[PDB]
Amino acid sequence: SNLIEVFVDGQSVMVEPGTTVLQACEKVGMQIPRFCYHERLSVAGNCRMCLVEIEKAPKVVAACAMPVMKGWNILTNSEKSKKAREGVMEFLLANHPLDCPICDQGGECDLQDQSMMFGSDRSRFLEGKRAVEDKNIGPLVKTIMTRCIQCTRCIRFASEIAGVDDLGTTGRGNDMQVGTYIEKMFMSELSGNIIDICPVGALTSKPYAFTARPWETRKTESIDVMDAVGSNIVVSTRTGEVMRILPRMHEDINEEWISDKTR
Amino acid sequence: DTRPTIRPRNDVVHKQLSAFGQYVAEILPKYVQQVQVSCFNELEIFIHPDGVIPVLTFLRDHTNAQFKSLADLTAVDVPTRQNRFEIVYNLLSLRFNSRIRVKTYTDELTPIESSVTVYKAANWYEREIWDMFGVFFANHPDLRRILTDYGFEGHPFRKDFPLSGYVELRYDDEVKRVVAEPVELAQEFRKFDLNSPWEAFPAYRQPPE
Amino acid sequence: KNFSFRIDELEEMLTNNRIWRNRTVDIGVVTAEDALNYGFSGVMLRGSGIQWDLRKTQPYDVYDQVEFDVPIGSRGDCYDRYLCRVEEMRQSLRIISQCLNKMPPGEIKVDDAKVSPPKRAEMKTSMESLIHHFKLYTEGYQVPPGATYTAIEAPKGEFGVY
Amino acid sequence: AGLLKKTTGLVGLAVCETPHERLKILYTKILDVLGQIPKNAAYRKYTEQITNEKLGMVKAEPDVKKLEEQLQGGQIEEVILQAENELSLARKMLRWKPWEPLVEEPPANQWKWPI
Amino acid sequence: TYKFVNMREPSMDMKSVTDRAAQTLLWTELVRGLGMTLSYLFREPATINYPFEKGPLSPRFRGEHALRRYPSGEERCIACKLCEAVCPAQAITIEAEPRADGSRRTTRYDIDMTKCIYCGFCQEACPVDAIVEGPNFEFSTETHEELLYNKEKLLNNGDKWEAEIAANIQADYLYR
Amino acid sequence: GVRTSPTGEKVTHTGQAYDDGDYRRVRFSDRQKEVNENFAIDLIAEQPVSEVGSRVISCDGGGGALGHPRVYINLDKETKTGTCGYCGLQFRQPHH
Amino acid sequence: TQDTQLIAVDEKLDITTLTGVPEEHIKTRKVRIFVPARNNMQSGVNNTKKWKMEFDTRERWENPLMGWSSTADPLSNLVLTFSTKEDAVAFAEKNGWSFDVEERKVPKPKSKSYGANFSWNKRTRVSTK
Amino acid sequence: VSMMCNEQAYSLAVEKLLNIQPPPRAQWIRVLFGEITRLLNHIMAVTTHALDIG
Amino acid sequence: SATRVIQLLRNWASGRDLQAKLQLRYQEISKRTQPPPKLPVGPSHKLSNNYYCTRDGRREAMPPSIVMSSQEKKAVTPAPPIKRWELSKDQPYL
Amino acid sequence: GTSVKPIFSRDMNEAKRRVRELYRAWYREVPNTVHLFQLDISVKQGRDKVREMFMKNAHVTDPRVVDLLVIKGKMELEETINVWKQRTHIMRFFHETEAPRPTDFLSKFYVGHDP
Ligand code: SF4
Ligand code: SF4
Ligand code: SF4
Ligand code: SF4
Ligand code: FES
Ligand SMILES: [K+]
Ligand SMILES: [Zn+2]
Repeated sequence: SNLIEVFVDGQSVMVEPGTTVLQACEKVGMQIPRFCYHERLSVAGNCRMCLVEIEKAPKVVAACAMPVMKGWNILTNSEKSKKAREGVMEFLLANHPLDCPICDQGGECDLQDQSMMFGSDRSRFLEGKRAVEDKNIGPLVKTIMTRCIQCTRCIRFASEIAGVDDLGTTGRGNDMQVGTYIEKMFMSELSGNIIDICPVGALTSKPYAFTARPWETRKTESIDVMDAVGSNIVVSTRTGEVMRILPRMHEDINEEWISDKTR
Repeated sequence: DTRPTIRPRNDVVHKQLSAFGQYVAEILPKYVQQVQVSCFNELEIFIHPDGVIPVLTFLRDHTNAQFKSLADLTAVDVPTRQNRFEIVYNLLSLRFNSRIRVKTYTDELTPIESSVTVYKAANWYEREIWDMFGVFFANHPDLRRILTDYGFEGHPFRKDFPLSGYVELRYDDEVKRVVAEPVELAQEFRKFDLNSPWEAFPAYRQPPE
Repeated sequence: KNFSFRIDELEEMLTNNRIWRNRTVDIGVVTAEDALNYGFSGVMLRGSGIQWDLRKTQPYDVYDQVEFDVPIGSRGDCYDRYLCRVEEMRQSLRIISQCLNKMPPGEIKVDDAKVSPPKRAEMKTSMESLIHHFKLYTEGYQVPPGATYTAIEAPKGEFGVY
Repeated sequence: AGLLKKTTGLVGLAVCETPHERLKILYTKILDVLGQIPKNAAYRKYTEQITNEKLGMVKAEPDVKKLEEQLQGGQIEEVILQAENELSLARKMLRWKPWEPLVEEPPANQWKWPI
Repeated sequence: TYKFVNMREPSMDMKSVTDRAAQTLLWTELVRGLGMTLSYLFREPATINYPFEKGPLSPRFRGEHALRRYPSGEERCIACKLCEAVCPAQAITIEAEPRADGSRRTTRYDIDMTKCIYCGFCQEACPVDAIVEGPNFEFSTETHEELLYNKEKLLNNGDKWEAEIAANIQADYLYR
Repeated sequence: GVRTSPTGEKVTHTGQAYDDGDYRRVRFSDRQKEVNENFAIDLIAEQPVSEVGSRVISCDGGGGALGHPRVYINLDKETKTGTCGYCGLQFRQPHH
Repeated sequence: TQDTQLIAVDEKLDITTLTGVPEEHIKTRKVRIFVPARNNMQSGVNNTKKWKMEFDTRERWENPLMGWSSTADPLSNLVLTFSTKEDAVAFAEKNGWSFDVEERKVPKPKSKSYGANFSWNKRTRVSTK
Repeated sequence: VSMMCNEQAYSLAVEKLLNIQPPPRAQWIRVLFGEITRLLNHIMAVTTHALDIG
Repeated sequence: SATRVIQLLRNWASGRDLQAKLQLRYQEISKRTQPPPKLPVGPSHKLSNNYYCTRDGRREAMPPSIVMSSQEKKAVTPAPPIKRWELSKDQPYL
Repeated sequence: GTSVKPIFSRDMNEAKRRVRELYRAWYREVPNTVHLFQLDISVKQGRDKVREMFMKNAHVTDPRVVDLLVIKGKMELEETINVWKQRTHIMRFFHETEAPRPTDFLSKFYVGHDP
C-alpha cells in the first residue's frame, strides 16, 4: 500500500497512512504523555500535554490528532517538547486541590505519575485555587468535581460507549465544570468503567472508597461469572480478601470495559 | 557546573579509562568480549569464564595495570539469562589509584577455576559466594559453607529462594533442644508492586521488540 | 577542644607502658605484599607502611578542601596499628576544627525535589511539593539502570557497596 | 645514589644493595622471555614498548634517588619487585597465548543490562 | 601528606642510656600510668541518679509512637497509608472505612514495635503529622503481646502523651 | 462517648465488640479492653459551624504549618454544609 | 562449543535435586507466567513489556490475636522477571515446576481519524467534544 | 562502630549513580559527622582492644 | 569544682592543668531554648527560569559508553602514577 | 552444541564411584557419630537414614548434578567429623517433631484447601 515513511527521534518508521503522531511513536515504544485522548474513544485534544515538537517546527503540533505525513521526524525529547510538557502540566496543577492523601487515585493516579516524569519539582502558583461543588450521579461512583481536569474523557464514554448522553460539561473559563446541570442517575449498565476512564480522582468507586491503596493490593487475573460473555477481569486482593474488580485487556472479549454488576 | 544540582563530570578520566579499556582488549583479545566505561567514570572489562585466572593474573602483574587488590566478589544473578549468575570481580590499583571491573557468566552447574592463587583475598569471598548463590568453583582449598546455618540446605540469595526462607526453628521441651519446622509467618511479606507504570528514562530504553 | 586532652590520657596509659607494649609490639605482623594481597584496607595497610588512604588518593564529598595527615606505620605489627589508630584520632580532631570553621551557608539537601523530599511548609501549601512527597514516600526516586562501586574511607578500611 | 636506605618503607621486603644491576639483569630477562613471542602479539609489543624506556632509563641514570623520581615507580625496591613480578607474567603468558581470536561470541542475552 | 608514626632511634648517650636503664630497673613510665590513675580517682564520678535523674535529650528524639489529634478532638490520621508504604519493617498495618461522618480514620492501625525499627520515617512521611515518634523512651513491659499497640492505645498514647510532643513539634516544625 | 456491649464490655470507636460466644475474649480476663473515651464520632459534631461570607475558603486546620495541608473547599450547595476532609469540621455560607 | 572433554549430556536440566525445594513445593505448585496487564485507570502500557513468573495463591488465614493473613507457603510473594517467554519456561524446566504459559495481548492497531469526528453522513460524528 | 560512615557510602552509591550532587553545605555536615563517626569507632577500636588485653 | 589542695594533687599526679577544662560538661554549653530558625531557600527556589530540563540530573545520564565490542600507538595506564606524598611539614616524625 | 564440560564424573560410572565412597565414609561415620555426639538414636536407624537419602536423589541422570551433589555430601560429612554441627543440626535430618503429612485424598480434603 502507501505506507508512508516517517522518523521518530531520527529512527525510521514504517507506518500506515492516516495515522496520528502518537500512534506512530507508539509503534517504536514511545508513550507520549496524554490525558484527554484514549485508544477506544474519539480524539479530543483538550489535554494539550501530548504536544511534541517535530523536525523543523515553528509551532508545536499536538500528537493526539495530527496525521503524520511523508518524511516527518518526531522530536520526542526536544527541549521545545519538554518545555511544552512542563508548561501545560503546571497549568493542570494550578487549581487541582491538595487531596493526594485523601484521593483514592493516590499511588495509581495517572496525573501523579506524569508529574514525577514530565513535571517540575516546584510550583509557582501563589493565588487561590478553584473549588467545584460536588455532585451525585450514583450511589456507586463518588463524584468529587474539584479534581476534574476537564479532559472530557467521561463525556466521550457516555455518548460513544455507554450510549446515554447525560454527562457533559457546563459554563466556561476556569468555571467550566463537568456535570449534568441537574441531579441525574447515571444508569448505564457499563458506567462502572467511567472510574477507569477518569485519569484523576474526580470519579471514584463509592464501595471501594477509602478501602485500599494500589501498592499493597495483589493483582490476580481471572474472568467474571455473572455474565456469559466471560469478560476477563483482575481482582485486587490485599491480605487475603477482594476489594476491587479491575477490567482486563482483551480485544475480542471485552476490550477494557466491564458491567457495573461485574465490577 | 553553574547548576548546583546535577553531579559534575571528569571527561579527562572518562576518556583516559576508555583508552585503557581498549588497551586490555588488544592485550587479551581471546578473553575480553566488550569493554565499556559508564557515564560516571567506571570502566568495566568483560571477560570469558574459562579465562578468569589469566586476566586477573595480567592485571596483578602488568606494570601498566598493577591492579593488586581484590576489592569484592559478586555474582549478580539475573534469571532471564541462560547462565543467570554473572560473576563480577573488583580490583584496585594502588599505583594508579583507579578501579577495574572484570566479570564473567556462569550457570548453576558450570565450575570456575578458583582465583585463590591469584588473590588470597578471594578465599573467604569464595566461601561466601558458593553459600549464597550456589556456583561451585573448582580446586578451591576448603570451599565450604561459611555464611549460612550448619546444614542449611539451599542457597538463600537465589532468585527462586523466597526471602522468608523454607524452614524455621523453635525450642521444644519434649525433646529438650531446638528443632526446625516449615516456615509459617505470623505476618507474610506484603509485596508492594510500586514500580511506576510510566517510563522513567528515555535514554536507557530498550529498542522495540 | 576537650577531646585532644583525652587521647593523651589513653596514650599515657598504654603507649609508654611496657606491659601494653610487650603484649603488643611484634605480636602479629604482615609483610607488604601479603597485606594488599589479602585484601586488607585502612589501618591494616597503613600500619604495614602501605602508602594508601582513600581520603587522599580518591577524595569524595568535600574532603579535597580539608587538610590533614595520615599516620603510616613502619612494622605492620599490633603496636603500629594501635599507634596509627591513636594518631588518626588526633588527625580526626584537626578535621573537625577545619570543618567547624568552614561551614558554608545554604540548604541541607539537593534542591531537586524528585530525589529529596520537599520542605514541610511547601508540602502543606504547594501542589508540586505535596504530590512529589506523596509519590516519593510511596514509590521512591527512580534510579537509572547501571552499577557502581563507590567506596569511602571507613574507620576500619574501604567499606563499599556494589 | 647516596647512603644505603636504612628502611624501605613497606615492611617485609628487604632493601637491595644492588639496584641498578638488578634492574639490568631483570630487564634483559624480560626481553629474553619476550623473544619467544610473535612480534604481532600486542602483549609482546606493549611490554617491549615500556621496557625499552625502562631498561635504558636505569642504564643512563646512575643515581638511585634520581631514578626514583624519573621512573616514578616509587622506590627501587618495589620497582625490582614488580620487574620480577612482571617476569612471571611474561614467562607464564606463554601458556595462555592470547593473540588468537576470542573463543566464541557471548550468548547474546548476558549483555544489555537494563532488563 | 603523611606523618610517620613509629620510629625514633634512642640516643646512646650516657645520660640517655641511664634514663632507659633507670626506667627499666626503677619502674617509672610504669608508675606514670599508676600515678595519673590516682589523679583521675579524685575526680567526681559522672554518674546520674536513675530514675531520680535522667540523661539529657533533644526535642527531635524518637521513642514510642503516639497518634495525636486536632485541637477540636478529631484524630489527625486520614488513612493515606504513606506511613505503611514507607515503614522499613512493615510495622504498620492499615485498614480504612467511611463510617458515618467526617471521621473515617482507620479500621485498623497496628504498629509493631518488636518489628518496628524506630527510624521515625512514619513521622515525616505523614502529611498531617498524625503519627509521631514520642519523647518517651520508657515503655518497657513483660509480655511480648504488650510490645505491640493497637489503634486504640496509639490514640491513648497520643492522649496521654500530648503536652510534650505538642511543644516538641512546636520547636521543631521549621527544622523539618 | 463509649457504649457497652450486651456482654458487659465497652465497645471501641470503630464499633468492634467481641461476641458472647467468642473464645478469644478471655484475653480480657484479669485485664481490660480499654477504649478511647474521646470518640472521634462525638468529638467533632459539637464543634460550631462557621459562617464565613465567601464562595470558596482555604481550610488549614489551625496552626498554619502545623495543621493539615491547605484545602480549598466550596460553599455553594445551600442544603449541605461544606467541610474539609482532612479535619472534618463544618463550613457554611452566611445564610445567603 | 568449547571442547574440554565434552560429553553429549543433552537431557533436560534438572536442578531441583540441587536447589532442594521441598517436595510439596516442587510438584504441587502450578507455576504460571504471563505479561502483566496494565492498570486500566492508568495509561502505563510500558509495564506490559516484561514476562512475569508467578505461583498459586495458597491458604491465607486470619491470626487469632489480631487478625492477619499468615501464610504457610514460602512461595507466596515470589515473582520473577523474564525478558522473553522462552527464558521463563527454561527456568521452569530446570527447576522442574509445572509451567503454564499465557500470551502477550498486543493491542489492536486502531485507526484514529479526528476528521471523522465531524462527518456528513457517518454516525461517528461526536455530539460534544 | 560507625553509624553514619556507612550510609555515607550508601548515599554516595545512589546519588552519584543518579547523576545528582548534594548541596555544598550538606557535604560539610557529612564529612564533619563522618570524622565524628571516625572518632566513634576508634574509641572502642582501642579501648575494647585493651579490654580483651587486660 | 573541688578543693584547691586536691586540685594541686590531681594537677601534679597527672602533671597537666586539668582544671582549665574537664571531661564533664558545665554552663559553657548552648542553652536548649533556641529562638525559632529561619532556614534558607535553595538555589532552585528562583521564581522564574527554573525549568527542570536545565537541571535534570537523572535524565542527563547516558547509558554506559562502549569502546570495543566482540561484533604508532603508545602504551597507556588507567591513571598517571600516584604522586609520592611529602612528609608532614607540621611534624614529620612522631 | 549441547555437549557440556564435566568436572570430575565424566559419565555415570565414575559418578557411581563417587557416591560409593560417600557410603564408605558415612558407614564408618554413623557409629562413632552417635558415640561422640551424645546421640540417643542407635546405629541401626542411623545407617538407613543415610540410606533413603540416596533414593531421595535416585532419579538424576545428569553427571554434573550428581557431581554437584557429591561435594555437598562430603560437606555435611566433614561437618560431622569435627563436631562443627550441634545436636539439633543433625537432628534436622531426623524428622521427628513435625506433624505427619497427609497422604490420601480424604486426609487433605479434611485438613483444608491444601492441594
Ligand atoms: S487525582 Fe491524583 S493528583 Fe489529584 S488528588 Fe488524587 S492522587 Fe492527587
Ligand atoms: S471528570 Fe474526569 S474524565 Fe471527566 S472531564 Fe473531568 S477529569 Fe476528565
Ligand atoms: S519508625 Fe515509624 S515508619 Fe519506621 S518502622 Fe517504626 S513505626 Fe514504621
Ligand atoms: S498516620 Fe499519617 S501517614 Fe499514616 S495513614 Fe494516618 S495520615 Fe497517613
Ligand atoms: S493526547 Fe493530545 S491532549 Fe490528550
Ligand atoms: K478515576
Ligand atoms: Zn480541614
